[PDB]
Amino acid sequence: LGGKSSGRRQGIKKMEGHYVHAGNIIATQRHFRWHPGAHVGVGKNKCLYALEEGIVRYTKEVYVPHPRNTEAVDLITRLPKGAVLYKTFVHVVPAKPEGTFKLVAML
Amino acid sequence: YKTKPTHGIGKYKHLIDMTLAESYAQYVHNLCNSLSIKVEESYAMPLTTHERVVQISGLSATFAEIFLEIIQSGVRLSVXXXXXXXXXXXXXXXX
Amino acid sequence: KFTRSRIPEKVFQASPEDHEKYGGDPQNPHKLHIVTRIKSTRRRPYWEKDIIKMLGLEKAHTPQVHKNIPSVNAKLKVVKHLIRIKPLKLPQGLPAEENMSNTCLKSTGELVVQWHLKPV
Amino acid sequence: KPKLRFIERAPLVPKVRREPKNLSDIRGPSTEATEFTEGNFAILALGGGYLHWGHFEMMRLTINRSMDPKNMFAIWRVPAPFKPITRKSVGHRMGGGKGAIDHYVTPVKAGRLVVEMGGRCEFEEVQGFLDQVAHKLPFAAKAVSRGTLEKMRKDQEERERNNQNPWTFERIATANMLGIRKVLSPYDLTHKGKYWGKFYMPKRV
Amino acid sequence: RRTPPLGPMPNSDIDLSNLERLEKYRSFDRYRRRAEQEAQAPHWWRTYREYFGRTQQLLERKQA
RNA sequence: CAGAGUGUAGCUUAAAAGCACCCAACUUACACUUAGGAGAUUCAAUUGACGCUCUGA
RNA sequence: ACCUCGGAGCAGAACCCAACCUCCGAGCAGUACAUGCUAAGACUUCACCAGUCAAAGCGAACCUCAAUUGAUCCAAUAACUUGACCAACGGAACAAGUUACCCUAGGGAUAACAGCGCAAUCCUAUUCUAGAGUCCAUAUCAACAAUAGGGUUUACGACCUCGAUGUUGGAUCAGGACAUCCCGAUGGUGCAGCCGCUAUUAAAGGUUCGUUUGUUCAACGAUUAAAGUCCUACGUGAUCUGAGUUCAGACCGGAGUAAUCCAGGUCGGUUUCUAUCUACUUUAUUCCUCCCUGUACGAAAGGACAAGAGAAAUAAGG
RNA sequence: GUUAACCGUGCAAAGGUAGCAUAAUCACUUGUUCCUUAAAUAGGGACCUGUAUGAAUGGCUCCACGAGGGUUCAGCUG
RNA sequence: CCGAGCCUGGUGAUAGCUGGUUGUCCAAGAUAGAAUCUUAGUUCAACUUUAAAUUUGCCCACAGAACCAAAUCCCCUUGUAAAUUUAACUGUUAGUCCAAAGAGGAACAGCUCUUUGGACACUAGGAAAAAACCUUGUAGAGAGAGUAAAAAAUUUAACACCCAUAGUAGGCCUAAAAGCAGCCACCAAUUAAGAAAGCGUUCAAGCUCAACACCAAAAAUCCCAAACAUAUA
Ligand SMILES: [Mg+2]
Ligand SMILES: [Mg+2]
Ligand SMILES: [Mg+2]
Ligand SMILES: [Mg+2]
Ligand SMILES: [Mg+2]
Ligand SMILES: [Mg+2]
Ligand SMILES: [Mg+2]
Ligand SMILES: [Mg+2]
Ligand SMILES: [Mg+2]
Ligand SMILES: [Mg+2]
Ligand SMILES: [Mg+2]
Ligand SMILES: [Mg+2]
Ligand SMILES: [Mg+2]
Ligand SMILES: [Mg+2]
Ligand SMILES: [Mg+2]
Ligand SMILES: [Mg+2]
Ligand SMILES: [Mg+2]
Ligand SMILES: [Mg+2]
Ligand SMILES: [Mg+2]
Ligand SMILES: [Mg+2]
Repeated sequence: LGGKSSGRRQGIKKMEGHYVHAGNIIATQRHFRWHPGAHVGVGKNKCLYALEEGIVRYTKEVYVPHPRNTEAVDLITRLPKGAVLYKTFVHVVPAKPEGTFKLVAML
Repeated sequence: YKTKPTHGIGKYKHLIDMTLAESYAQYVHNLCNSLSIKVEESYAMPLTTHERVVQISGLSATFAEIFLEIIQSGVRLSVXXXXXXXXXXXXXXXX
Repeated sequence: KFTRSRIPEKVFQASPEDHEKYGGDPQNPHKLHIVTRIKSTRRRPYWEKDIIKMLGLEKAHTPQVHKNIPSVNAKLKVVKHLIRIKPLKLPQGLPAEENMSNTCLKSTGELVVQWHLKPV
Repeated sequence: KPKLRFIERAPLVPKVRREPKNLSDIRGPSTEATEFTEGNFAILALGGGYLHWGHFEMMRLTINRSMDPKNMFAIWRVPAPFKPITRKSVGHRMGGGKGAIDHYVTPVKAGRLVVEMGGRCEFEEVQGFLDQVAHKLPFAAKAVSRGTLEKMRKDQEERERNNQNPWTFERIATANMLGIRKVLSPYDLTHKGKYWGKFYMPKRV
Repeated sequence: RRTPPLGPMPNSDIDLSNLERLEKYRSFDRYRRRAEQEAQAPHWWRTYREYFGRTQQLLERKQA
């Protein structure tokens, strides 16, 4: 016997060049098929979401793990002396500027 | 992405008396490190007597000879069997 | 699994031999295509059905005139096995407002303006 | 020790995992053991097939029987029967899970050199028993020397170059002309014509 | 469809025949430095920067 | 004792740098880390004259 | 056997994707006790219900984990809250057998007979030369294997028929195939002769009666020239039988608390049709006797063919 | 353990006693043998792994009787 | 017509089951999934119809969509014309073969189960007859015209002639084992003949050979169009 689990419907919900508002989920995954980049967050599922209004872009950026997170550090240590890991990152490149000074009155 | 020219950019898996004796062992280890040889392991084996080990693998005859000479140049040695003298030490090889 | 087939780009490159065989020149390429539906959409994938309709190639053997450009050529490439294509080559000058009425596609794809049914 | 060693049925450490019959391991040209490695003669598999233990045994035996021992040697170039075949208990109905592993087999493709022979040679001498062996095998096979193989290859090349038929299969396939890729497989771009299933057509090109 | 890389891929030269001969960054700091250097360098794959971004005197000094 | 290549501390499409290196402490030891340590344009106005490497006698 | 949930393969590159397909597991733990309030904007197990993520703000500091769960109404609670292996896991508030004593509606959407597909199994023929055959692969057997063909078997499938098509045997009558059991004509022989074995060709003609037995079968008795292998809805119930066997009664053994069951046994147990239509309803074999002959052949034992003559038998027609 | 009287050992409530037995008695099953037949998966008589016999679920004899079910001598008869 | 009578009434009982549903003409119109005492049904979804409002819809091009093949997604131009939303609904929700990628099963099935794409359930022409292969779709009349798909090919096993002396019945091993039971060596005389490659010998012998000289079918009613190699694609 065994289990028949339903499809999980995970993956990218927003592709490069899409206009993504603050809060929109960008990509859902188990493990990191993509990582959070500029203005992109991570939920408890590892799901990536936009932190600002703007455009999604994908990039392959050098990956440095946090010192406190042990396993990654170990892996890094293991690598040979000219090696760099690299990983894919999702950014939102913000469109509308946060601020505009308007004239209230002439006092 | 697979079909993109940046395919395997993330790929990483493919890249990955007693006191005196102790001191001597340490020195030997250091020397090994310097000369670029695999130091596998070291032991703390049991008047009194005390033994120390420095397990080594892979070294060419000339280089090996040089290493031996340096080691020679106290206590004792034991690895052809190459013993010498000035607790105990035993640098077991695997050339 | 049967799929929407993508053709390698070396397939669409004319050799000197090819040029010799046919009429066209590599410099001064023809502006327009006469595209005719010679084969039925029935029994072909729905995307091919769509493409034909988008080109307006509904009546077989009735011809349409399409710009020769990358955009139009991509569609044409999709249904190339359903269609016959030939260059619209105008021996006389292209139709002015006086000669809009009198024209004739003919065979050999040439548009004509001086169309009198009397012989030479 | 120049003689065909024992190729025993099953692997000693067996596999409990039932492998789902991927027939692709028969189909197509052989990626692996195509070109000679220090045998001068061989048995060239022209068609794909699953070599049973019995076949292996036969091949071992016959060659041994006709092996000039001091002069000649013989190599195995197919591995031992590692693909498990499952068969249900006799006459039961469809369903109720997968069958039980009955035996093991070796996948072989067209192009694979099944057996190699080498040493002080007599062309005739080798051909006789190797041809017999080939005949015995469950696919179309050929007793083949190095030189002969080379010649064959050359001939094939010539054919490829020569043909006065303007339309090759390859051209029709890749260029998609007609709606013919609707009829063809996606493997009929890699194999082109030639290969139909386990079978192979040396003549057509 | 397998496209070849446009320029040279990273991690090409350092893998080599053998892994056990090399130095490896036993530390993190070195690795970090390397990463920084890489970042500073341009690359062909867009990437962050695309989308967002006397002798006498000496002697005297020494003496001092 | 006659020629050629030259000549930043171990080493560099460095220009007084960065890598290497040493001591102590943590370490069985190595490793990491933390404290410290030491080092250089061979010398006189691009030219000459001291030091090597190399080839002759 | 399974029925809920999760991970991996099938399903190789945005999701999605089945099977009584292949493989792992879960129905918990551990740390907290701001696992405080709220709230833009999204995702969503292809519906709904259930799930998920979450900026800012206000309050405070300075969650881990894959699955680890369950609706409503009802209960229990001052209230906050808490209630099912409701595990058939979208859950009926609480439900078992048996029925050859059975009934109704349906179904060829689902079986038994029959057909049909396939051919695993089965039967045959080639190829191959391992090995038996005092030697000698091919007089004769025949391993490992390979390449074809058949549709006797038991299956598998579920395509026609459930507003039925009557199911094992046997009688009657047979049409056909030959893959020849007999009767001819040949080739080989490990064929002297007699008897054989094997191979090619041949389907005119023929292919026994009994005991037992439901039976095909099987065994035995006597024969014979031979006592063929099969196909035709297991040829043929509007020609027959009904011995089995598809029901109602009954026993014996067993199973079951019991009704009642058993691919257990045994006694009994109604077989209906007046023919509308097609179709159809007067075209020689063989054994034995005698002679040859007690000749050929053989060392002897035994022991022939062909040619001839005579008697019979069956079949057909009088 | 010694076909086994007998021994060792366990479980049980009692441990199938007399009798009868290839039967109207799961199968193996044409059980084995004597009689019957030219020939007997039939019938009769014996034997017993009946692993599924058996005592008013009545067990075992046996006189008469039975359109009950089997076997048969003789005669007879299309 | 007794597993529980018959009659009347409740009773037009109830049926997810079967059967049946009657004037004309036109138009649009096909089977992603869910749960479910549920798979002979249902209710959501999906597809479908109508009436609205609308702005984008399909085709898509560079960029882009992890690590442990075919392709797809996204997608501006462009070819086109519609798609999204609102308002009302019913009905399909027991499917088949072909091509392709797989799975189970026999690498069986007109077998079973997914996915992608065709076709059919809707006319026609073809493939003999034909659902699912191929050509072909928008309609009617004509005693007009050009076309498409569209008609299977084969035919096969000869082969040499001559001449064969020696050291040598090599040794070692074998009762004997002479070119040929199995090993070691394989040397050499004349032009030229292997210390022998098949037979064959109890062992010898004789036959040769190597060498010189000479130069594809087989099944059960009765074969199955008739036929035909030759006047110009
Ligand atoms: Mg949803
Ligand atoms: Mg916050
Ligand atoms: Mg009864
Ligand atoms: Mg009763
Ligand atoms: Mg009924
Ligand atoms: Mg049916
Ligand atoms: Mg039907
Ligand atoms: Mg033999
Ligand atoms: Mg015959
Ligand atoms: Mg009757
Ligand atoms: Mg009848
Ligand atoms: Mg009676
Ligand atoms: Mg019995
Ligand atoms: Mg009788
Ligand atoms: Mg009693
Ligand atoms: Mg009475
Ligand atoms: Mg009603
Ligand atoms: Mg319509
Ligand atoms: Mg089917
Ligand atoms: Mg079906």
